[PDB]
Amino acid sequence: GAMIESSTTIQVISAGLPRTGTKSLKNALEIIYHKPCYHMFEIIFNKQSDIIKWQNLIHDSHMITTPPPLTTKTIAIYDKLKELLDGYIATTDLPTCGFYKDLMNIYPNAKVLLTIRDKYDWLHSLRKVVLPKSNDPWKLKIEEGDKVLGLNSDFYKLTEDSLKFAFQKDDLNFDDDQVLLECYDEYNRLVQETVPSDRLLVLRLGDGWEPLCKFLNVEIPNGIDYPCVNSHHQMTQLTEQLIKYKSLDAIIHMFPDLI
Ligand SMILES: Nc1ncnc2c1ncn2[C@@H]1O[C@H](COP(=O)(O)O)[C@@H](OP(=O)(O)O)[C@H]1O
Ligand SMILES: O=[N+]([O-])c1cc(N[C@@H]2CCN(Cc3c[nH]c4ccccc34)C2)ccc1CO
Repeated sequence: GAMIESSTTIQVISAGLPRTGTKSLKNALEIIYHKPCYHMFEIIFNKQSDIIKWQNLIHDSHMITTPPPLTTKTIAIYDKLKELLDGYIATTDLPTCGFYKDLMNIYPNAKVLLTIRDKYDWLHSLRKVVLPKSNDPWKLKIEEGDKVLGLNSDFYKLTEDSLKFAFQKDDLNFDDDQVLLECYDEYNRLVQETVPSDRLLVLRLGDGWEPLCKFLNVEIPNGIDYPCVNSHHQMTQLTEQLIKYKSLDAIIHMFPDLI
């Protein structure tokens, strides 16, 4: 196809939860659009200064009134969210995914994605990487690797609070598998009931380029396979190598495309 000059604004809002292929999707959107896509890894590796900004936004989010019409308080919150996303062409992952409805209002010309997978595979992946049970010995290893990356209690608070915001819960028993599974199913159901279907594409892991590129009116990138990164096995290796070498820069060359 012809090359056209794309606007550097949010063009794709992905509502999928962590551990549903968000990093591969992030990489895929950056291959298509040649501009950055938001993701929790953007915060971890490029923009830890954003942690407090996302925390402030979640803290004030209860004041949003779903538009239309637009209230004064909502505009103030939307302005901060637009500021956080300046320079990006898409959003994925926590902490953005719980804001998908508000992002749809801020960027009316953006298309919406929902990545989904088997709920038990999701939970298993979540427990290995993002939300290990309190008494899981592996939690201590993740925390040791987190410290190497400069991630402290404020990051943990953002993870918890942005998950609670996505699930619309005032509090959450993070150690209760049944609660998480029910929140997952309810979240994915609500996305599909909220987003007009002409504006939504549901992607399952393994769908690859074709449905995505058709939805976005772009050509399939020539000779580039659809990304497959961020398996829990690979994250486990990253945690162990962070613990072994005690720096990211000692090992980053060992983790292409993930970092
Ligand atoms: N192209 C692809 N095909 C199949 N699974 C994929 C994939 N890209 C990512 N995944 C899976 O999506 C999960 C990562 O999602 P996220 O990037 O949102 O954290 C991992 O699951 P597992 O941990 O079960 O391996 C990863 O293996
Ligand atoms: O938030 N996400 O969705 C998320 C978190 C992380 N990385 C972090 C690794 C360490 N954190 C796990 C953890 C260890 N102790 C805790 C105590 C309380 C709460 C959590 C923890 C999460 C990586 C990716 C993602 C999405 O891409």
